[PDB]
Amino acid sequence: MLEQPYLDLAKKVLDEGHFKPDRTHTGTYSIFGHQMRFDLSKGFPLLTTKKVPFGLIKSELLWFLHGDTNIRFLLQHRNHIWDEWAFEKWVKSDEYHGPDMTDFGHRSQKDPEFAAVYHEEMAKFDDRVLHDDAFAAKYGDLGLVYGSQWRAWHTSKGDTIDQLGDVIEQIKTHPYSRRLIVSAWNPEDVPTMALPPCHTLYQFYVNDGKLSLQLYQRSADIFLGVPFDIASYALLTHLVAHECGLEVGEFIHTFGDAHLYVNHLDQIKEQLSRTPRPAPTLQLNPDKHDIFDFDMKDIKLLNYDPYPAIKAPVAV
Amino acid sequence: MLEQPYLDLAKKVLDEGHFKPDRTHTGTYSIFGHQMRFDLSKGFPLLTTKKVPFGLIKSELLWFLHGDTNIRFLLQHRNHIWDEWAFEKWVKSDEYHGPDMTDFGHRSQKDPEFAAVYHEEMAKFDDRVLHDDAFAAKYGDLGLVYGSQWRAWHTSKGDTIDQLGDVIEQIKTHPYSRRLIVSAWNPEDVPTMALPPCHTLYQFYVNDGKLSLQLYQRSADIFLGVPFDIASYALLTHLVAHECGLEVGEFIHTFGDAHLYVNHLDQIKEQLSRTPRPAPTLQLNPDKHDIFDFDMKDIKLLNYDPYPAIKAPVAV
Ligand SMILES: O=c1ccn([C@H]2C[C@H](O)[C@@H](COP(=O)(O)O)O2)c(=O)[nH]1
Ligand SMILES: O=c1ccn([C@H]2C[C@H](O)[C@@H](COP(=O)(O)O)O2)c(=O)[nH]1
Repeated sequence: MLEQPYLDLAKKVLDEGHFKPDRTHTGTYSIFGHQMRFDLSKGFPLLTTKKVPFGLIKSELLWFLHGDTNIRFLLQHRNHIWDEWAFEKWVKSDEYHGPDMTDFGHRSQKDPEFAAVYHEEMAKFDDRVLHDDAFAAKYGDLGLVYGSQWRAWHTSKGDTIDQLGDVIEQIKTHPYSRRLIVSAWNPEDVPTMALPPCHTLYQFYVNDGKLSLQLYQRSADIFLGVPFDIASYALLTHLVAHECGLEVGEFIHTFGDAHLYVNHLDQIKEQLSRTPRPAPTLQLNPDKHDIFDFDMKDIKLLNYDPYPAIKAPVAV
Repeated sequence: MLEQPYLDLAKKVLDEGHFKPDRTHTGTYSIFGHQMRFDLSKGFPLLTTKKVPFGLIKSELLWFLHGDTNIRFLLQHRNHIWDEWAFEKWVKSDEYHGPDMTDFGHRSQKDPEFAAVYHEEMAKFDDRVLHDDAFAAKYGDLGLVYGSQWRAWHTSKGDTIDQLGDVIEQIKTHPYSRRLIVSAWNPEDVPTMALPPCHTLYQFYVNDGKLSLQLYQRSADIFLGVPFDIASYALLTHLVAHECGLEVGEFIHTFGDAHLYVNHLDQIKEQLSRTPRPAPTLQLNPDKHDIFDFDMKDIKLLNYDPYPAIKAPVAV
């Protein structure tokens, strides 16, 4: 089966994994150095062993492709993946006036009444970013995030570099280039950053008219993280191939610190008892070819018949 | 055996490898995405199936560790690995007055008389960089190279960042940091560069008091390149572990475009018929602990009993 590598990864972590502590107060079972690949011509690696919201994936990837760093776009598609980070900026602001939302997330798990308070404060925030253009510009903009790293890498002289843009051009004019890399990691920012890029770097490769892509991920959450991560990138491989008029090859996922939080042991175990099902299929608008102008209506996922979803507490 | 992974890599390329063209006018047999690891507590992965000059490795690594970008240091240790690049700058200069050294290297293979001329011009260059301080400062300095990337990453405001320096500090104060990355890849330079870093990025990891390191290499020459590359990094893992007072773990080598030039087929084949021998051992000066101040006399390689060397034409 196509998703077998993921399940393989999960079991391995359950065996060779060593308990290692981390910043998120929850014990983890980690592994350093792991590589798995997916032949994209066999199917789209969206997990069938647990329902994975392709919608959130599609819209978040498009957010990146546009070079957008503002949460507003995400919110208008019912994608709250990036809310937490923008909300922090808001609550730590002097312009903020409301209940002490300190250590929230951690504080939510341990305080049901506070949680409803917190969730209400958030509801306000999302609303204002969606309506108050100044507020959005002032608190909805993440600034340093994948879109600005991928497409607006600030040069040491005011300029901005569109990494992805040039790479895609290099792929057309020089398919056999061993230098087709896009990096999300910038040393100057890394220390002054809330969350340095989990998706550190990726490389495209062309051979026999098929386009492959490899991703180096310094840190990964086996349960909650990896399923979305495999999706975002197997899709990006398709997207770039679609533009460049190339066939799709393999998606190679290389890990640094692959880890399973101890509070997801039962869940990952249950998912493991499930038998995968045939992989879904991707369908990209044949007319439209410039991926930067794509929209939700352009990417179709046929035949995705997943198993039921699995609820697991996020670690924080 | 410890070097088995290398030989495994070689065979695989000879089988699953697909002919792919490249910039260096010689056909190659490539593979995209490959990972191999070496348990350093079993031995130092210096190839025993062919004599590999550990001297060149040791001195080049120290060059990096010092944050030195000038060829002069290398030349005073009989290390000419980096001559070619500095020589180019010289011959393309207006201050240069001598025979047209265009397309040399390629031109050398095809022109014996010219080769002796070229080799003589070089002899002059090396001599002057070693003696003429102004000339060294003007033509011996590579500028953008591993030492300046590792330790003098220029910030977008005049400053300079000592990546390695901080990481090593982070390893001591936060061993379990999943963010222990040093990147050699800078988007602003990459287009304006003679040779964008082959050794793109690396990550340290700490668990059970053992220090492991993973390297992402976008491009690799299986025959001539990989043996030195495994050495430089397995050593660096030792060096950083020595400083941080940690045990040594594994060295994980992840490849992007692993390739074997078609003119090394016979040689790699011959090397393959050889049986590996017990791995050598590293010995680092127990007193001296700050690796940045290390010198040749500090790193000892015990019991290295290699097979004879293998001559193979460099591809260019
Ligand atoms: O899609 C994603 C986003 C984040 N992470 C994870 C990795 C870690 O679980 C946590 C980051 O920890 P640090 O390495 O930055 O400390 O977020 C993923 O695996 N997948
Ligand atoms: O120690 C080294 C130095 C360089 N390279 C190689 C990789 C390619 O053979 C060539 C660079 O080709 P490009 O990818 O930059 O085009 O140099 C190595 O493998 N090992």
